[PDB]
Amino acid sequence: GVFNYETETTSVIPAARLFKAFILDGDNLFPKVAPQAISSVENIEGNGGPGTIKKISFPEGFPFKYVKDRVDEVDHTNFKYNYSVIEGGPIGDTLEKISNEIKIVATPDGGSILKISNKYHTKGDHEVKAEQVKASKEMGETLLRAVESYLLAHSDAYN
Repeated sequence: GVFNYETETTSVIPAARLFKAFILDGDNLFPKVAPQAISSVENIEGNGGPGTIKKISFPEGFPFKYVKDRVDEVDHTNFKYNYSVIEGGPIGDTLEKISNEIKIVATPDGGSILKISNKYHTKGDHEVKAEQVKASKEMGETLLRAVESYLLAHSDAYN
C-alpha cells in the first residue's frame, strides 16, 4: 500500500537558484558540501532527466550503505522534481519503492519554501517505521542546510 508523508521547510536561497543547485546539481554538490551525509553519487545510466538512475552511497557508519534513485520528472517551469528510491537501503521484501515529489516556491523576502511529499510503497502489509520516515526528513534538512551555506559563500555559482 501507499503511505504519504508531506512536509514543508524554508530556505534562505531564492527558488530558481536552489532548484538549479540543490535539486539539479545535488548529485555533484552533496558529496562535496556534505561528505558526512553523502559519500558519493554515481550516475549509472542517463543524463539527469527522466529515467536516469543514480547510486547514492552513504558514509561509513550510516544505517544504510547505499540506495539507487530514479529520476521521474524535472519541471523547471514549476520548480518541481520527482524521484524515487528504487533499490538498496530500506528497499526489499517489505518496501517496493519510495516516490518523492519536491516543489520549490518563491517567497516575497527572496527566500523559498520546499514542499515535500514522500510516498512509501510497501508490499507488506508491513507498516512504514516512523524512525525511517523521521530519518528521511533529518537527512533532507541536513543536505539543505549544507547546500545553503555553500550557495551563500559562493556567490558566482548557479546564477
